[PDB]
Amino acid sequence: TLNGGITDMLTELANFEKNVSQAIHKYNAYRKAASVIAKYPHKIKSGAEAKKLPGVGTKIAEKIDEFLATGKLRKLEKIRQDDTSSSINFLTRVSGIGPSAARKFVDEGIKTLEDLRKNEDKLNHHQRIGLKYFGDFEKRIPREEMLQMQDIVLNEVKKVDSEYIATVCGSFRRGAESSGDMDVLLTHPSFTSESTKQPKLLHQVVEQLQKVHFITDTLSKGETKFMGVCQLPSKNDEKEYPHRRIDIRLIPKDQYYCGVLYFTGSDIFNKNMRAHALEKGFTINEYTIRPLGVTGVAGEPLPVDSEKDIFDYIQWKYREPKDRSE
DNA sequence: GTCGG
DNA sequence: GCTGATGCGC
DNA sequence: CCGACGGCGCATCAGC
Ligand SMILES: Nc1ccn([C@H]2C[C@H](O)[C@@H](COP(=O)(O)OP(=O)(O)OP(=O)(O)O)O2)c(=O)n1
Ligand SMILES: Nc1ccn([C@H]2C[C@H](O)[C@@H](COP(=O)(O)OP(=O)(O)OP(=O)(O)O)O2)c(=O)n1
Ligand SMILES: [Ca+2]
Ligand SMILES: [Ca+2]
Ligand SMILES: [Cl-]
Ligand SMILES: [Cl-]
Ligand SMILES: [Cl-]
Ligand code: NA
Ligand code: NA
Ligand code: NA
Ligand code: NA
Ligand code: NA
Ligand code: NA
Ligand code: NA
Repeated sequence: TLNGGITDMLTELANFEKNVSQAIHKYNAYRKAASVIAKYPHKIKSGAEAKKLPGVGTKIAEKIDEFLATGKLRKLEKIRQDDTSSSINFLTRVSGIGPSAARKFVDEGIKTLEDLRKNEDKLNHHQRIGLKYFGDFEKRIPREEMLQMQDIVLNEVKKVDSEYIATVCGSFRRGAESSGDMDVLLTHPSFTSESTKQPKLLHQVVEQLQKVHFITDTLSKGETKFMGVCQLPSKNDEKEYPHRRIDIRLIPKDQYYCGVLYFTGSDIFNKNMRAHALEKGFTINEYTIRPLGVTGVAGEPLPVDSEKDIFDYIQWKYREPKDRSE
């Protein structure tokens, strides 16, 4: 891609700051700069040119100049050659191991897949599952399989109650040729912002997907969010499909449009849209868009009956889901 | 790390 | 138990 | 030690 060298560098720095430095705002600064650079329609030829872009400052511009002159960044050379940093960064790739747990593990001499396997008594249930499917969760899901997964999920939900509507969101809804995992937005008319007229609405669906052996493991589960593992059925004599991560989110039916906007992403698109909302005097979450008062306190929810309405409130031109990718 | 009050 | 902070995650 | 930065679900832990 255009400016791929630079956006790769900034992404690597982003991940180091989050995972090793435990500096989430530096992580976000790097992600923002990488994002604005990725959409820039010219080849960047200096740090100064890049510095004109919002989110690129003095330090990123200096790194861009080094990268453009030399094809590398000395800072990143050093990080890659640091065994500890590399191990910490590696461990965070396991589902359930974050920057804090990774550092603790590495501090105790645990720094490889083999070490985790020999020390499973030190891992919680989530981490054990993350470890068990480590290779599988590293793989992406071809759209072809995402379609079969969709077919399975929508068929089973219908069986439970025809009044449920399930919508596959994330990268899939943005039209990606492959996805990292499956995200299902769920609504039912019994659950709205005014009342929860039936109990166990999410549970019912999870239970049915477990009954048909689609959902194979549970990482976390509450009244509105499920996080687990699933697998397509495979044929005789053939290699199994990898196990896949699945997220299911039950959203109030009357807040569908804020919900689907959130769950379609991308993550950086959402943060950027919410940032723009804030400078326009609104706050957006997965439920509502609200105006801000003088105290910074949000007011009552604004009327919404399309994704576009949310864009209209903040004076953004509508972006189709496919144009919300990085 | 960047931006803005 | 609670509230609030922290750590995991979307 | 200029301080915000997007916003929140679920799980766990500290200090009641
Ligand atoms: N920090 C984040 C992470 C995610 N999301 C939202 C937007 C994402 O699109 C959606 C699903 O999250 P995923 O991590 O599954 O991301 P994607 O589906 O976008 O990408 P992938 O193809 O890696 O699954 O949740 C968000 O608002 N903020
Ligand atoms: N854009 C900036 C830059 C710095 N600061 C912070 C950091 C400083 O410690 C503090 C006040 O610093 P000074 O008292 O030095 O500010 P002055 O305006 O007096 O600096 P100068 O003497 O250069 O005019 O404000 C800030 O809020 N916004
Ligand atoms: Ca996804
Ligand atoms: Ca997901
Ligand atoms: Cl930070
Ligand atoms: Cl767990
Ligand atoms: Cl709300
Ligand atoms: Na800039
Ligand atoms: Na992880
Ligand atoms: Na179908
Ligand atoms: Na199996
Ligand atoms: Na409208
Ligand atoms: Na409109
Ligand atoms: Na949190």
